[PDB]
Amino acid sequence: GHMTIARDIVLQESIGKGRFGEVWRGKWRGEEVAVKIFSSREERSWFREAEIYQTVMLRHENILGFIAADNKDNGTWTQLWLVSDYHEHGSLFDYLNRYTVTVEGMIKLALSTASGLAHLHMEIVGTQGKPAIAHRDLKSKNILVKKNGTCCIADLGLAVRHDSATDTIDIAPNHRVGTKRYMAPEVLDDSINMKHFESFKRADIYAMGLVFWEIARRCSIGGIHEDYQLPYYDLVPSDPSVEEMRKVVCEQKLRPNIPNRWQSCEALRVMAKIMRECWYANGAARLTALRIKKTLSQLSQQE
Ligand SMILES: COc1ccc(-c2c(-c3ccnc(NC(C)=O)c3)[nH]c3cccnc23)cn1
Repeated sequence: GHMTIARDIVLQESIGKGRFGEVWRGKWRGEEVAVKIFSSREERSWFREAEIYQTVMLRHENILGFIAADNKDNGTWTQLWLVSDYHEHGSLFDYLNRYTVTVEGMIKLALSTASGLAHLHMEIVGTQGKPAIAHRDLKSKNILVKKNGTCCIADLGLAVRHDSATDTIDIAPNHRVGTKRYMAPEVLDDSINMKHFESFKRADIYAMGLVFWEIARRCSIGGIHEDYQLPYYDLVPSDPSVEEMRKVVCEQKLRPNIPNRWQSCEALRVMAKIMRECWYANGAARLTALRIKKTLSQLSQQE
């Protein structure tokens, strides 16, 4: 018909892997689409992600464009599919490893990321209402870069949805679910109050600050920039454990280093201030995604 379905999609190239889903580039009626494939035993993970993407009023230019959840029986086994818009640049992690950005480029990446997060976090009240949503796994590998240089947040499988009226979360959340390197202090030491939904929003803010630090490093001014690094590259091993992260972040109370050259540029100074204000140990002290978006909107306007 006219709706995009799995039977009309031909896979072309392996392009990645999530926690469970295997990612492919595919072709649907001439057009490129991204496909995330789960096996029958990973039905809960596939279903949960499909459930979050189908939330009423979720679509936003800074959230990955969802196309469909479908099944495909090849005649031996059934594959569980998630289909989305395809972005040639891939993740913000890949983009930042390949390129440096201008001051304008940096602001576009940070603002679009802050806008997508503010949209997820915001309850939209109305007949076609949207619950507040916390991501729980924000990181540069979970954000995609569009051709126009703006970001879109993806991999919503670990998200939590909140109903403000009855004050309830739609799932019984497990502790320490995301990427250990990006885990907020209160997640690392398990002090997070998981009966308060605002704690999950606050934990996403800390991770966004880490992502902002990744972008800023790549901001080239007069051909001067830092090389690409993951947050805490200088303090923890590759594939760090919760204990290794906890000793640095909670006990030693270290955060990614803010270079001296970031104080020489107004946009870099604004970014450095946002980062520090995302990195307080206590979530209640952190900036909101809405406030960060407002700050970066004024800065993109000022140029
Ligand atoms: C809801 O459906 C989907 C479909 C695909 C992805 C997805 C993509 C993805 C998306 C768009 N474009 C690309 N493009 C290039 C160049 O890789 C890659 N990369 C991933 C890595 C790990 C987990 N999921 C993904 C996420 N959700």
